[PDB]
Amino acid sequence: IANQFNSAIGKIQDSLSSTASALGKLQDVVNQNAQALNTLVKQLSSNFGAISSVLNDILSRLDPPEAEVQIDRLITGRLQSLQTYVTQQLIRAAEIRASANLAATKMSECVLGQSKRVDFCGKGYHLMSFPQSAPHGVVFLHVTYVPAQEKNFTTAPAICHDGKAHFPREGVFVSNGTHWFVTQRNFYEPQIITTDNTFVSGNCDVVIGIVNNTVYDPLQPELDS
Amino acid sequence: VSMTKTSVDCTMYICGDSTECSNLLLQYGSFCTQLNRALTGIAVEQDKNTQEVFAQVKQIYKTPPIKDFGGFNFSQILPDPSKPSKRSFIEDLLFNKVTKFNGLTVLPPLLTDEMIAQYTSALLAGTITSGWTFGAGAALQIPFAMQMAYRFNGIGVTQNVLYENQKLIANQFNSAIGKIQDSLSSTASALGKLQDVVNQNAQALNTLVKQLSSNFGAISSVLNDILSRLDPPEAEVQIDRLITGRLQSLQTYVTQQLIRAAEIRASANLAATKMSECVLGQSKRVDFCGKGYHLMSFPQSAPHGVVFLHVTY
Amino acid sequence: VTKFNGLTVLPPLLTDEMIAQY
Amino acid sequence: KNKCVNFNFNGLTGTGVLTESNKKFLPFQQFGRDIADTTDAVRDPQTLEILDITPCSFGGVSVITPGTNTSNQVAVLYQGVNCTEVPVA
Amino acid sequence: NVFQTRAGCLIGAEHVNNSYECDIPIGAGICASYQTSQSIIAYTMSLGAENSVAYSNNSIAIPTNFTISVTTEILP
Amino acid sequence: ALDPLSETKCTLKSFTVEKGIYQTSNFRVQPTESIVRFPNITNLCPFGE
Repeated sequence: IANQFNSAIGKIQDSLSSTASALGKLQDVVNQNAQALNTLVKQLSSNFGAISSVLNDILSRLDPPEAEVQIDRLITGRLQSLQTYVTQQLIRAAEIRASANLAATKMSECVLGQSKRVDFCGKGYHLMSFPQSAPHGVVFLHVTYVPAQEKNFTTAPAICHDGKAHFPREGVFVSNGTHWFVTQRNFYEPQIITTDNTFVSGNCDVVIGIVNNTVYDPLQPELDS
Repeated sequence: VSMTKTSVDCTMYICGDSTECSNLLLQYGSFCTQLNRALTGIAVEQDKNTQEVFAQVKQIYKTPPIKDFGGFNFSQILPDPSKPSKRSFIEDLLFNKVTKFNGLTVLPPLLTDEMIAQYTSALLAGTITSGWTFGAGAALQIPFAMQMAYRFNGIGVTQNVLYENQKLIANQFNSAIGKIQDSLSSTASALGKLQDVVNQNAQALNTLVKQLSSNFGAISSVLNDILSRLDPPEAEVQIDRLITGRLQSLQTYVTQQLIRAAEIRASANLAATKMSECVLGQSKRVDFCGKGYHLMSFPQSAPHGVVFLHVTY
Repeated sequence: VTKFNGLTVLPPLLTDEMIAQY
Repeated sequence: KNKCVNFNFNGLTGTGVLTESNKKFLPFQQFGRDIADTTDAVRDPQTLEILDITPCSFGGVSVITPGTNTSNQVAVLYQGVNCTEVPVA
Repeated sequence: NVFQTRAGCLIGAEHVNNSYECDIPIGAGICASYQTSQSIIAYTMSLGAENSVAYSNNSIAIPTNFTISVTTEILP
Repeated sequence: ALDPLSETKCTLKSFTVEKGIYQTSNFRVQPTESIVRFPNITNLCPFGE
């Protein structure tokens, strides 16, 4: 686990260094603001129906009663430009505030503690995460537990020994073709079937697919010794 | 999940087939540019919702030819190969209950319905075989009797109940699925949440078209009449009135679409969260996957959305 | 990852250093 | 130069700071402008040289005050204004 | 190279029956990409390889190995 | 126009001001004088022609 983890962190440095587009999510916020600011400014050069876009010009062109007619067109149009800008900023602000609440939620479940949610901290079973500062944002490196290799085994829902169905207390029953072993779902660790690893409920005539085997009782050799 | 994709042309909408009206529109700058960029971003986000929601997996999963479901009947939830298009018996009902020349263009969806059914089929086929594993990692074969046994052990129910009452759990479940089919077939309002999306889009488009007939203080709403009647200097006055108002009409449309764009994306994020917690895995949250202790869910495709059938204890 | 018409840019309440110290 | 003034060059009117510029213009080149289509530089008609145009300093005024029940002492903040530009007030 | 689709008439793209991963999205499940003498081509967007998972009552697999992965997530 | 504190009350339209920072009338630098640079011109208009 020391090599897998350290080797994983190395790939993060190579990916972020080689691939500059992984941060495009943040670059969009910069581009959207640049277009809004650039556009908002360029609207000053527009006539908006007026003879010219320069205020001192119209005041230095039309007479006082005639100028006000044209000046109103610039004020009217330029006014709508601000409304369009403010309207978009309020809407875009909702998308950022929604992301901020999401980032604050992840740090609580992912970073601070351990999250049991499915794929909330990223694919696989979440362990812990590393918060990292990013411009106008934040980066989360999530360490997860991903199973790799598996092997097909024979299983049975229950074991029958003395006539009472035996069920696993934890894990599942597996067999290599000879003896039935107890093992966890996430890894293969053969364990002998014992009364401590199984529970007694019902009989053998109910469970469907129950099989017969020898349940080892650790108390037998103790009583004989 | 997804909302209708619309592309409004602010060159034709404002000035129909008019050179003079067009020149007068250029004096207003980038207004026509902004209206296109805003609607363009919406169409992209509408399709982006399907990518974050419908597709939870990079692999296609299929069921074996021999069906042992452990007493449950999935014939209703799984696609029917005998139909001309791939869909299940439930999706068949979901699609049936839910259903211009002025420069309004309806863009096609990025994801076809047939490809949506393949997403659900992969999720359904996985839960039948791989259980909760395929979403958390490589597909891991598990027997069904073992699948339900673990799902009960997680909610505090010792698996003794499953193996002993398996016959009873098979009758309650199968009878429950039958009630879903009867309810969806008889009740057409269950999808009304999806019908609202269609009604709102039609209302916005209908209004946007009707605004063209408004005078906006002009002598006549037809540009050809203004040009065929008034002199060039007098026509500019009447054309400016029509353009000014038609600009406000487009600003009203885009404003409403941006607001609804934030609503549809919020719903899509919720759908993606449920598929992760409720469908792929088992969630311990209270009343997130539905009342009772959540066992597992069946994703089902619906028009411009998705349906979740939550099996609870 | 990276005017004269009266548009003002407000400085952030917290410097890039403070967010790094969190 | 180096001061806020109202400049008129061959009919080009505006208010801003005028300074010497290392920016080069072509012989026919006189009135330039920035991305905002506002003149950022000009050539003096009589004597030929390039002048950099910057808008005179401006910004908001924020008042830092405690509660009225506390005291009337106030501190004024000049947004984006250098200390040497305050006396202009 | 004049073909018709549900989105409209597309000129300058060759139709390849083989399904690949979407590169340039178009519509109606159609995408374009630059590949093999290379030129633009049109194809249906593939959902990935078809994986048929064996299923049986007595068959189960226990993962024999694991891998620690580090996922990178960014938020504004 | 009295002092900055009054400008705060004047901005908030209230005779009581709670602790905090508030924005007031913006500051702007005015020009020191007018600059006029024109080319040399002498002869009268062609009133003869």
